Amino acid sequence: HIDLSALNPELVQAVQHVVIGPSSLIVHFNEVIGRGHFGCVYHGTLLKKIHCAVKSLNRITDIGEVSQFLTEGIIMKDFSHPNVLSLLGICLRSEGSPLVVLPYMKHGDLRNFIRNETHNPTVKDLIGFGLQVAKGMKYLASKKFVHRDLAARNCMLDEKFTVKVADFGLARDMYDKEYYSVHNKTGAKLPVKWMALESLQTQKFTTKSDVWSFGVLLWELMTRGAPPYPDVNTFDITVYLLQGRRLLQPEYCPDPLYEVMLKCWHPKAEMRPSFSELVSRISAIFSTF
Ligand SMILES: CC(C)Nc1ccc2nnc([C@@H](C)c3c[nH]c4ncccc34)n2n1
Repeated sequence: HIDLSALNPELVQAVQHVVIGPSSLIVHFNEVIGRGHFGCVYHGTLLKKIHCAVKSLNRITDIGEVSQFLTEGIIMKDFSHPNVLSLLGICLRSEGSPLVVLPYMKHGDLRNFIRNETHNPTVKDLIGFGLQVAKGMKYLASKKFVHRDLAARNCMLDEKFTVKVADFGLARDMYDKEYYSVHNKTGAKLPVKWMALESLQTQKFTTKSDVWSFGVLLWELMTRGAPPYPDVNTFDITVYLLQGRRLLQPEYCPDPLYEVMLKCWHPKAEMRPSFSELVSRISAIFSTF
């Protein structure tokens, strides 16, 4: 039960730009389509009926935490790009934490999509998906927005097979707990096997550490969703990288694309490509297919 009067008025105004009235939203609480730490995701209908995904934040009961989460995520309403998940709105009600309403992604998350044996995406398909992610990240980087959890599990595919960079802003959560570990300097659950070396060392995230994560995402694509470093313990990821060791080239990964991956994992952040450069390089590789 969250009272608006307790929240910062500036934040309230920002939220009121995208409010959805309860009478306009039907949530199917018997139809769970995702599970996060802050709450589940449910099938919903937004009223003319629009199929949507409704993200619950009910596990966040403290007003300080609700305020922080909304403050960090509301900028989402200001983003608009074909490869970035949009916000439909926020449903405020008398009982319960705010519901976040997002576009429904018919084809689910990118990792499960490519792992699906009936799909059997080709190398061209997979590089195409990677190019789409690069374009979405190019946009976010241009807004000076650092994602911090880029991974194949956190991108989604809509009905037209357009890839949306997701799991950020008001949609931020941990949707697969297997890949987050507290074995890091912050003590919080972090995606350590997607993190840049300097993030593991300094606890800081930048666009250049997003580039590192993107390289891991490319590797995930080329392996059709294999888990990275299955043979490296979470205790050992930092030293593994310090020794200069990196993910190995996937069997069906083109040599030039592996070169792109290696560039993304340069130990010096400033030496890694920008997302603009990545779009250019991957577009050329894609075009050979
Ligand atoms: C498979 C699902 C649970 N994974 C993800 C990954 C990232 C992400 N970012 N937002 C969401 C949810 C809120 C979501 C938005 N649209 C959806 N369409 C279908 C299923 C889940 C969502 N996720 N979900």
